[PDB]
Amino acid sequence: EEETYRLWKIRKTIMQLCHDRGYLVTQDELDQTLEEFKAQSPRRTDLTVLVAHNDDPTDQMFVFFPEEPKVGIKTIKVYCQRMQEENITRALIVVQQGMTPSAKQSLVDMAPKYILEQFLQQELLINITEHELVPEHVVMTKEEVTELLARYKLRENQLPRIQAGDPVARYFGIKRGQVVKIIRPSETAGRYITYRLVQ
Amino acid sequence: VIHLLLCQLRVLEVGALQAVYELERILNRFSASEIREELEQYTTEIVQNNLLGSQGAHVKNVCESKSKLIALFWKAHMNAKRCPHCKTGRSVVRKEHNSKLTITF
Amino acid sequence: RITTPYMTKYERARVLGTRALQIAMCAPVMVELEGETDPLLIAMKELKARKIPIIIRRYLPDGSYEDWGVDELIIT
DNA sequence: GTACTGTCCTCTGG
DNA sequence: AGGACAGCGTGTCAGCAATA
RNA sequence: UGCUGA
Repeated sequence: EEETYRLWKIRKTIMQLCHDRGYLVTQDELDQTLEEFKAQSPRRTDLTVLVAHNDDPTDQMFVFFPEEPKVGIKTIKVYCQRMQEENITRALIVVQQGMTPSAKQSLVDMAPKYILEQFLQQELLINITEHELVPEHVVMTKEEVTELLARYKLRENQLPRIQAGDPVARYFGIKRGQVVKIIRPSETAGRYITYRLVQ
Repeated sequence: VIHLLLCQLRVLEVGALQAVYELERILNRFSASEIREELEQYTTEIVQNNLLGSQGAHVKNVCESKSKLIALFWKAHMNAKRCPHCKTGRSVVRKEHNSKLTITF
Repeated sequence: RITTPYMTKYERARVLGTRALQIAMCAPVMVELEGETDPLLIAMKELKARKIPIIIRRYLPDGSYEDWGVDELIIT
């Protein structure tokens, strides 16, 4: 019954990850304890969640928990079919051992039609975003980046870079070309604000 | 690889830095003329809509990208290989100490 | 119009240097010198009286510039 | 001095 | 693709003799 | 290259 503890931690972390992306999540899911998780729900196909977005109610996300410890191209297709038929665009695949290396470039191959993304199970046992040293990241909107570049007379290159595989760019699901504001809690100035172009 | 790198260089010359990965993904998602026309449309659209940036291209983050691209090219795609069009075109140049290059039969 | 109103120390140094190199090349002194042979003392005397017709052209990191008057600049 | 880049070097994948 | 490896690197500060 | 000074 440690499998259930792992399932509960991963589900809580994914609920927090979905709330930080701006999806409609209730307080109970974010404050759900183990005794009630196991009360509700055992399997790995009824842990799949489907969440809606604050705006764009059609824009929803779908979280998978594949059974195969090493997901492959066929496993990816089997529920890319589910997504294509239910009419969703985004997904999130929590894998237990990894993805066979061809799969990673397949997930990338699926054009903005159906954009997927993978997360290891050991990466979700804790919320890195809740570490002391990790600042708060905020994906800037297309109209705030323009005002930033205009205030500092900048170009989008010539800005600090954040890797597209950064453990906190993968969590906040930030695509390439997006600028993220970062609020460092500084011992010197309190709440220093920086900006990083995702690339 | 030849055409991808050609287009990436064409876009770097003006500063466009998202065009690099955009071209690479356009390629992967996609004959020789077929590849060229798929990439050259996007690359010309970039170089046209994003000109006026030849003076704003001599910045770090634009030199690192070109450096990495050309270094990866010279490092990974210039090894001796059986020839595509004629299967037996490996006239192996193999250079001894400087001042010496030796082709075989 | 958006940069600091005061005169940085580097600006004071360069303005004094240039005014002194001008005075030394036989330029008219608008400060009524009183027996001093140093052009740098004369340049300081002029800076204190707010008589220096020079235009500090502050350059921003993208080429854009702002032209300030040495008179319209708070000397600390 | 050690640790880095580099340099292939060619071994199991379509 | 697991390596084996050959390959570049720097190194505070001024004088004198003397000799290539 | 052998010395020397901070």
